[PDB]
Amino acid sequence: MREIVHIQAGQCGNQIGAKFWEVISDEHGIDPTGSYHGDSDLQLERINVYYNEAAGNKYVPRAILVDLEPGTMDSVRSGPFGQIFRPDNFVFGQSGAGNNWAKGHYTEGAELVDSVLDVVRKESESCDCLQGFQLTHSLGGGTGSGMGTLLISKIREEYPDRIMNTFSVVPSPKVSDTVVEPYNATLSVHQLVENTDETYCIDNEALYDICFRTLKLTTPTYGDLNHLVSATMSGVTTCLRFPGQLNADLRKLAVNMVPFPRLHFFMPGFAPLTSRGSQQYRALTVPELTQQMFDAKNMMAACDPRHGRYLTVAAVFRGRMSMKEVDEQMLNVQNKNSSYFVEWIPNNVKTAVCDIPPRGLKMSATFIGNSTAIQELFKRISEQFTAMFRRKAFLHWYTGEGMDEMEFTEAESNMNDLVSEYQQYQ
Amino acid sequence: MREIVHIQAGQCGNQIGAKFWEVISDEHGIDPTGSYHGDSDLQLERINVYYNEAAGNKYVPRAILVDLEPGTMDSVRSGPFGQIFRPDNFVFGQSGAGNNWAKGHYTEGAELVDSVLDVVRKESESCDCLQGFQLTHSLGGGTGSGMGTLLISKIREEYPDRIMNTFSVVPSPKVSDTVVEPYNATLSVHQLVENTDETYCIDNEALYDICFRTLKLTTPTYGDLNHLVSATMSGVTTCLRFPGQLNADLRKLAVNMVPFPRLHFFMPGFAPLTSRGSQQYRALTVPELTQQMFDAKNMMAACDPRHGRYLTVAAVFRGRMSMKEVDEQMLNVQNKNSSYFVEWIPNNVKTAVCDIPPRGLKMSATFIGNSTAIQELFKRISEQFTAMFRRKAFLHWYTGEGMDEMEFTEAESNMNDLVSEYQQYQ
Amino acid sequence: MRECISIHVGQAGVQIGNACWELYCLEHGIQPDGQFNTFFSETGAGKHVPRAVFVDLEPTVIDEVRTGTYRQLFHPEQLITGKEDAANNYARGHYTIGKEIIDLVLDRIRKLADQCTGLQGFLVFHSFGGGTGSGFTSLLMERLSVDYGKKSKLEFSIYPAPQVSTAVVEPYNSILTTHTTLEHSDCAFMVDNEAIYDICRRNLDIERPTYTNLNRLISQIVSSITASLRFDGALNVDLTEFQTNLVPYPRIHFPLATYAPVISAEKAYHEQLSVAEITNACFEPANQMVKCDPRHGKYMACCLLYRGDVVPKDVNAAIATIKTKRTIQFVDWCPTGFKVGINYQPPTVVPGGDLAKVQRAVCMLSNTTAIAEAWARLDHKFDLMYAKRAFVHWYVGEGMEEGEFSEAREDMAALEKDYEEVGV
Amino acid sequence: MRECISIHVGQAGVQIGNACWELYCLEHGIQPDGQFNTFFSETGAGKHVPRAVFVDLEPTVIDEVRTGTYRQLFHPEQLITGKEDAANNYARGHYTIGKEIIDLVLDRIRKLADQCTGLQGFLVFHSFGGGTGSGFTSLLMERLSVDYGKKSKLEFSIYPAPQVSTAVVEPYNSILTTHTTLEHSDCAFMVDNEAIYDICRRNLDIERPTYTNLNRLISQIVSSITASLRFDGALNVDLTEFQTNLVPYPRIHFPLATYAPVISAEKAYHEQLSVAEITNACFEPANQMVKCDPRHGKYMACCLLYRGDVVPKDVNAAIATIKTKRTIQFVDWCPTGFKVGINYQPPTVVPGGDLAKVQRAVCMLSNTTAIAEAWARLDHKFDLMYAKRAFVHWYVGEGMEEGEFSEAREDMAALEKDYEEVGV
Ligand SMILES: CC[C@H](/C=C(/C)[C@@H]1C[C@@H](OC)C[C@H](O)C(C)(C)[C@@]2(O)O[C@@H](C[C@@H](OC)[C@H](O)C(=O)O1)C[C@@H](OC)[C@H]2O)CO
Ligand SMILES: Nc1nc2c(ncn2[C@@H]2O[C@H](COP(=O)(O)OP(=O)(O)OP(=O)(O)O)[C@@H](O)[C@H]2O)c(=O)[nH]1
Ligand SMILES: Nc1nc2c(ncn2[C@@H]2O[C@H](COP(=O)(O)OP(=O)(O)OP(=O)(O)O)[C@@H](O)[C@H]2O)c(=O)[nH]1
Ligand SMILES: Nc1nc2c(ncn2[C@@H]2O[C@H](COP(=O)(O)OP(=O)(O)O)[C@@H](O)[C@H]2O)c(=O)[nH]1
Ligand SMILES: Nc1nc2c(ncn2[C@@H]2O[C@H](COP(=O)(O)OP(=O)(O)O)[C@@H](O)[C@H]2O)c(=O)[nH]1
Ligand SMILES: [Mg+2]
Ligand SMILES: [Mg+2]
Repeated sequence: MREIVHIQAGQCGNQIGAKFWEVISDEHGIDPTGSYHGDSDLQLERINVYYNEAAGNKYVPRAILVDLEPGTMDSVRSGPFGQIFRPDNFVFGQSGAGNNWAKGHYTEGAELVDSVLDVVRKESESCDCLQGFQLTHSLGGGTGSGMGTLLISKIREEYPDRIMNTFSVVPSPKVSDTVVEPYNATLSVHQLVENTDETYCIDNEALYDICFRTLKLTTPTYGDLNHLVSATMSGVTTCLRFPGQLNADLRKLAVNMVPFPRLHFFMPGFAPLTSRGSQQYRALTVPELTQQMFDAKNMMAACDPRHGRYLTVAAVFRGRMSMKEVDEQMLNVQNKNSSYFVEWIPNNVKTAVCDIPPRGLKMSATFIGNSTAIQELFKRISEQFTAMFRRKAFLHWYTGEGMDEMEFTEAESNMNDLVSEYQQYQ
Repeated sequence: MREIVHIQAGQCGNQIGAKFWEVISDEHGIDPTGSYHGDSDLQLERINVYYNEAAGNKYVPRAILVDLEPGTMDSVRSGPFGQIFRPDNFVFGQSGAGNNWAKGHYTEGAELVDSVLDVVRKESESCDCLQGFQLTHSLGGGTGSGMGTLLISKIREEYPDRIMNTFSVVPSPKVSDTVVEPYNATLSVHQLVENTDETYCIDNEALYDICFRTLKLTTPTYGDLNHLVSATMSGVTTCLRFPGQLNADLRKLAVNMVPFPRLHFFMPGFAPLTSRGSQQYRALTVPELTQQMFDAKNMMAACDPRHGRYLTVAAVFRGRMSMKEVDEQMLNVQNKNSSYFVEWIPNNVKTAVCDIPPRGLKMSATFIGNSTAIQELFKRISEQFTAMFRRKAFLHWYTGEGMDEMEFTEAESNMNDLVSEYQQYQ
Repeated sequence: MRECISIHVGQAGVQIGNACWELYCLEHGIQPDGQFNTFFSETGAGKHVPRAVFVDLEPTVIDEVRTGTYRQLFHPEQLITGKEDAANNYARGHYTIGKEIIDLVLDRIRKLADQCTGLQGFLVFHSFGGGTGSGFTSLLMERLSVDYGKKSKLEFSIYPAPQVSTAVVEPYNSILTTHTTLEHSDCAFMVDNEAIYDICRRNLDIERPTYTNLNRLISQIVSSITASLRFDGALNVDLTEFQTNLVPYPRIHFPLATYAPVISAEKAYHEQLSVAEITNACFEPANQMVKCDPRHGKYMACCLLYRGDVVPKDVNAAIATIKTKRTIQFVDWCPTGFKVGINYQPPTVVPGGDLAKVQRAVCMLSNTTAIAEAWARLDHKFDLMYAKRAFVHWYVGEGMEEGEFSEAREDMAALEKDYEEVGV
Repeated sequence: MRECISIHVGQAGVQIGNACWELYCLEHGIQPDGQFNTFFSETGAGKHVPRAVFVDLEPTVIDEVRTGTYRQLFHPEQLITGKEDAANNYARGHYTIGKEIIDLVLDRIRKLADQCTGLQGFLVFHSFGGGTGSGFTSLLMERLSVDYGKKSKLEFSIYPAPQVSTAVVEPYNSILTTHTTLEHSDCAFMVDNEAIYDICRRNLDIERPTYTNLNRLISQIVSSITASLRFDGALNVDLTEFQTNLVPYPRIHFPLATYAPVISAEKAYHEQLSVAEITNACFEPANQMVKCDPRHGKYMACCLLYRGDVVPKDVNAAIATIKTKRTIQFVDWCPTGFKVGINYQPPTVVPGGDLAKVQRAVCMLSNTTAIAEAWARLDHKFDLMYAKRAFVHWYVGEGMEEGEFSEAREDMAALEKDYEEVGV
């Protein structure tokens, strides 16, 4: 029961996915050759949530790896845990996507998507009771954004009563990584508003801030950033894979975190994150962890949470702890600072607890916030997009693939509507 | 209950603070790595007054270290007990303060102060029942004086019902250490008159006198002077940290030592202070200790106490002793020399006793005197200041940071009012 | 003989049930491998098997039970499982997913009934606020009502606290449960987690608690309630008596459950722990196991269940004293507002536990107008939420209709009015 | 049976209480771990637990008690704690911080009362001059008065000395206490530290004393006062009798407390220690336990409590002799100015102590116009301080008002006038 199918699309999506599979593997005591070397029966009890068993006690992640160019996936295969994946689950094209949503969604991606869908169907048929799908991609490129969105559309059409959740890497206000980012992001976001149940919004600038300000890390690698993201990802599904006092679930989280269907864009966080120098200096108390969790500096989106209000927040705690303490802390936060929580939803904080903590920690926590502050990201994207579109700058690359102006206007309209909705509850 | 938060600001403030933390650490049996190696349960019972406990029986002083220049704090970290402090509790800027109160209070310091306040808030949140704050700084420089004063202002605004006490190193009548000292001191003192509950006035010339005349020390180091100051500091809070026959408290001392709100400038003393040569020659009796305590030569301010009257004096005794004896001695002093005690406050001497004596001594005592003689210091400062200001000497350095003449005049007015008040009771 | 069947539904309920079963085993000397009739059905090999129904839509809690210490004790059927939980959704319990499992549960219940020669009725453990415990439980209760009719249906329910919670669709679910268990359940006994925490802080002198402790506490209360069926004593109370004595009107049937003495080893020696003192403690505002002041409400009917060493004279004296106090307000229409039950068997201590051994303990079940305030608060919360149509798409998207909510609100209002009337 | 409850408030009070409890234990053979009814409430395991209330706003003294030798003796509640002390501030006791704890204390007192079948009343230990002992104690007393009314409220109070002190806001606090315990406390027994020191210097031949010794001395007196409740003897005095015999007018209720023989081992053998001699010693000016000359004042009423070997004839003779002396002045309106109490049980020696074993000892409680002088002195001190409005910002800054001081002064003046009138 409760099988989850993973899809990783494009460069960033595949890279983050590799790290995620490493982390999950280590959590379950699975080595790169698919052999189990754990010490606890809890490690295998719910291994089926992420893994499929093969002859000779081999475990193979239910992961589908998708790209329009072979490089990234060749690197992944060459990598440490790369040999753990099913070879038949690498689905790739030959021509690149040129950071072009239209190529991912309408042309190059359209040619490949049926093949991906077939693999997806095959995997879903092996599920006793499939919970849903997890997707990893970027919003600013062509493959993860265009192809990824397309895949989501297809799967929701075919499996409309399953959970569809994405970890989506978004552009950052200071330092864009591509010139057409606003166009791609807007085109993706338009589709995600209507075709996903929840989306975790990750901002690389926030990750860098975490690495520098919090972790005191002089020289963060993308690998290190990926690790953090993977940790957050693992947190979300912990309650499917292990016992607890309050057993959470994806669906439960959705129920408690989405008060209106379109408002499903979350700011993720993780705790504790402490510098290697200052480890003995910190006392690892639930209160202190809570404080870390709620600190804007420990968020992974391009928002100031203090510039908005929390509609709902879900906290998932890992390790041994007093439920009394947890509840009291939650009460204290809300009573003290009631202005930062929407007044029309009493008890804005939901708590879940899983007994088994991650490696190397006695306690940890994962934070998921639905804040009206997220509107700032959307507003900024919209401004950027309009700045370009009003001059039809770069547009020939998209019209050449058959897109029309009207689609862009529709996207803009959707964006603005979303922003307006967010402003309502602000 | 009864947590105290320490703030050390500027060069002198950080240096004295280092010594203080050493002394307190040794008193509590805490080694530089935060491990306890004591022999008595009394050592840990109230350790929470100064220390915070972390994983692995680690103890971390509730100390905030502040400077606008990194040198001094780098030295502190390099020092013996430097590794005991929380790395995140070092808050520093990059540009120096140039012995300039305006830079500390209005410009450079203004840029840093919010960061300090955040740390302070974080520490205060960890207190079950925060008693108050202890600050260490100089009055004659830029950082300790300007920045330090600023911090005090902020904290009193936010925590107006807590105790705010300072150990403030003041300029000495003979040999000034900076040219703008009068300006800086006056600017600080103005703020301290209105924003602190008690200030211990330390004069380096008096310390040198103690070292040479009393301790017979040919070659005192600043380290040695610092030690003495630390000993006095420890004395004040002894009754929070240990049992006794008359358990004192900061607030209690304030109540008994401040008869009018603005008169809160104390002359500290410590006993016994005896030369290493002449140790066996002295009989360590409470009477003799009392005599030492009341001897002008054993005071740490730039006053002749015989040139004024004591409004109130608080004596804190440490070790085993007869309360009968103590009381009798106190009576004898007042009866014999009633002219040196204000006649409108019967029983001008308050006594407290703590059972546990400091290392290497069977008995010790700390003296805190509110004497009208302190007016001499203020008067001398005022004279100096006016000598400069009437010619607007050095003033462009301050006006360039946005200060106006009117502030200086206000400061002068305050000073003069204070002096007048002191003269009333003289 | 006197026989009853337990039903444990959800996560919370299952947790409570584990504790209860442990307690029962400790009481009757049964080993974890099964080596009494009231609770344990006996088979032809010197083996004792619980007579319970264990239900969860998520297969996790049940799996834990199946792997843990008391796995050999339970039957491989009594422990029933599903595939996906309701996820704090009454609609997924009551309408969508519950009607897949409910039949099986019913069958099991019938089987259990068949194995009894005098079924006193049912004890059900669920939670107002949880997805399964709200809807599924309601569904089950309705079915039971349809089937048996005049068999006792007692409920043990975890009421949501006012100033604390663990789910932001908890008002809706609870309201729905209230709506659809108002014409079925005869008694719904109440415990609140915040209250328990407060008790722990105050009386036990413990401020680092966990769910296990709470469960154990609940189990103690349960044992006290059920001690008269399994041991001798003056004034042997029955499951059928509670209904008679604590339900003045059929809609009004939520009584609070409190236990005394809840005290640690250190101040067990300091205290005398006499009967009168215990009785006094029972009626004290802070000692109550919910977040309500009984000073703001009149006691309709109270039931006291003394367990251990008790001279009935002493109990009588205590009751008289209580009556004397101005607060302790009773209603005009109920002068005789006390029911008394006594057992010779004392309480039983659970190894690695919170509580020490005592000579005598008391469990009090009280039906009062103090809960009206709580109900009102809940209603207000619901109103605040439902005004913007928040979360409604989840419930409506699996079966429910806009209008049902309104009906529920109306029902709640009616209940409040009834309470007000009773107060006069 | 005859039962009384002790209350110990402050640092000083708590210290005194420790000594008292030690003395009690020594008397009745109770071990430090609890292995009589008048003071010790007995529980069902051969364990004896004090019937006291221990209160401090600073958690230091109480903590010491909790860790020390007699930790198992005391209950984990009787010893109550706060967070921050008043710091010689009546206002922080009576108004600000006291109204956080007072309720708990009251509850405890009520509980203790409930555990008694004939509560004679209260013995309270505090200090005029201290922050907690002034204001908090006053507050407590008022509450007690409101509650019980006709239960005895005896106080044991450490009066500030004239020529010596340990706090420079001591006049204010004491005055405030006097103002707000003039219409509540029935008796306020007085001890002064300077006087005790003088006694030590003179009679004991010891000139290196400490607080512990003083506490022990006080405890002896306390024991003497309370010995009639716990042992047999001719003329068994009660706590209720003191009020009747030592309070001629309701405002006038401060009597001095003195003890004889306070003597070391060396001159216990030299002295005969007859009854008459002891009586004489009791009335001697230097032997008194406060700084006042009873030659400058008329004795209104005296109470003598002989403990040990005493032929009542001898006592009578002694009294007659005392009467004969010109301191020894009595008032015109009180001819019969003596109350006599006798116990067969002798005094009890505390190991590592100041005092040796004696055949017979006497405790004298005397209400006289000599204390008027002391009061006047205190008033003068207050006037000297308050004329400049010194320290007033501390008191006014936590609740008090300018005007209250004036009222207090007026009250003191009235008291003085009353004393003067009595003198005539
Ligand atoms: C409750 C939701 C929440 C809103 C607030 C304001 C919360 C509340 C508190 O945390 C829980 C603040 C907290 O108690 C502290 C003061 C210790 C502290 O952490 O505050 C921050 C700054 C603060 O924002 C000002 C922070 O960024 C933040 O997010 O604060 C500096 C930091 O330096 C070490 C430290 O001083 C947003 O999710
Ligand atoms: N006392 C106690 N309360 C519990 C326990 N487990 C959960 N709860 C409470 O029950 C409520 C949540 O309902 P659960 O029983 O966890 O939910 P469920 O019935 O499993 O329903 P879904 O998970 O929504 O399908 C919250 O108020 C929890 O605090 C427990 O073991 N003991
Ligand atoms: N005889 C005796 N006197 C004491 C003792 N402790 C304190 N005192 C006296 O009591 C007075 C001080 O009051 P304390 O009881 O210490 O003060 P407190 O009640 O704790 O009040 P704060 O400390 O002000 O909150 C002084 O006159 C002391 O000499 C003691 O153990 N024995
Ligand atoms: N966090 C993270 N971001 C990445 C990684 N690789 C690429 N990106 C980001 O993803 C965006 C570029 O999209 P990318 O996935 O490389 O393009 P695609 O292959 O067309 O989908 C930029 O915002 C990059 O900063 C990665 O490994 N980790
Ligand atoms: N007692 C003592 N005085 C110091 C120390 N360091 C500097 N001073 C004195 O502090 C004053 C100079 O201020 P300083 O703290 O160095 O300047 P700042 O860094 O701008 O605050 C002078 O009066 C120095 O004599 C020290 O370690 N001990
Ligand atoms: Mg569940
Ligand atoms: Mg005290």
